[PDB]
This record gives sequence, C-alpha cells and structure tokens, in this order.
Amino acid sequence: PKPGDIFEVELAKNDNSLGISVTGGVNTSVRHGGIYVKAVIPQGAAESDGRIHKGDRVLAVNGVSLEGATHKQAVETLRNTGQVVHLLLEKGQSPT
Repeated sequence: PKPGDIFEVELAKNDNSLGISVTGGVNTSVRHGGIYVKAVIPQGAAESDGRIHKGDRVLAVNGVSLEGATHKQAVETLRNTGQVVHLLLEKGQSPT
C-alpha cells in the first residue's frame, strides 16, 4: 500500500500512435532525469486506451533506459518506438 511501484504501458505503436502531452524530464524539475507526462490528450491512441497517465515516470521505451535525460529526450523514445509501445514506467506521484 505505497507508491514507488513500477508499471509498463503496452500500447500498439503500429496502426495508431500516442496522444499524450509530455513535460518535465529535464534534470531539474524532476528527480534526476526521468520523464513526467503533463496529461493524457484526448486525441491519440494513448488517451483512448488510457495506458499512460499524468506525470507518468517513464524509465524505459522498448527497453531504452530513460534514467539520465530530459523531457524531449524521452519524447523521442516514447515516440521513436516503431512496432509496439512497450514502455516500462513507474507510478508517478503528485506535486505535493
């Protein structure tokens, strides 16, 4: 009954892309360099399926470690997937 737990989003990168507006990432606002989505945008396959979530701590994309990078860095990973969307993230906490 506590956060810190890790989870993965297995969306289908093929046939449909994502639809989330991501932010943070940069090694400043976040802990070190992990990404944190802003919200789930009601347009892409992400919001639809609802795999990703607000301020989601994405640490991997198809096996690509995100630890040590900015927002745009992950943005590239999440986006630059290809076949399937196998993103292993972490239960993101709230601001306060």
